[PDB]
Amino acid sequence: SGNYNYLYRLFRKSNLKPFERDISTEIYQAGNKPCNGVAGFNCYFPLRS
Amino acid sequence: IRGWIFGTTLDSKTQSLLIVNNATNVVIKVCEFQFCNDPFLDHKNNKSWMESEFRVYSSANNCTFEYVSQPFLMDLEGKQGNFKNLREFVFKNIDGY
Repeated sequence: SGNYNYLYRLFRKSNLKPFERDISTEIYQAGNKPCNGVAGFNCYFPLRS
Repeated sequence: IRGWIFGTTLDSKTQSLLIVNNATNVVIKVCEFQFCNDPFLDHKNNKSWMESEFRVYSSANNCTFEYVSQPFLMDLEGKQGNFKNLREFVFKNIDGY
């Protein structure tokens, strides 16, 4: 069933600079009713695998 | 002066750079630190001997290596007044370095 350590940041607001990592999670929305909840719809959660 | 804080949010979420300078040493360190602590400092002229200081860091985390080496600050003897040294620093970032 996989080792599940395939965490990729999916999308974020800023395109990364060279040799730069982000140890962070996000509640990226693209903008409508600014939301920080864990719900998938319109409060999309990055770091899939 | 003692050290400079570099970071994006000044929290322990990311690795934030700190500098700590001893009287005969310097410590340059990047790691995750949430909030620097300031020791008790209300003393002007009664305590001529300066001690009971340092211990300003925060809780440890996944830390990189430090750069303990000889300090860069040099002091000349102030003779006949108006004899002090101006220190200049430049910090920048090209390709992460």
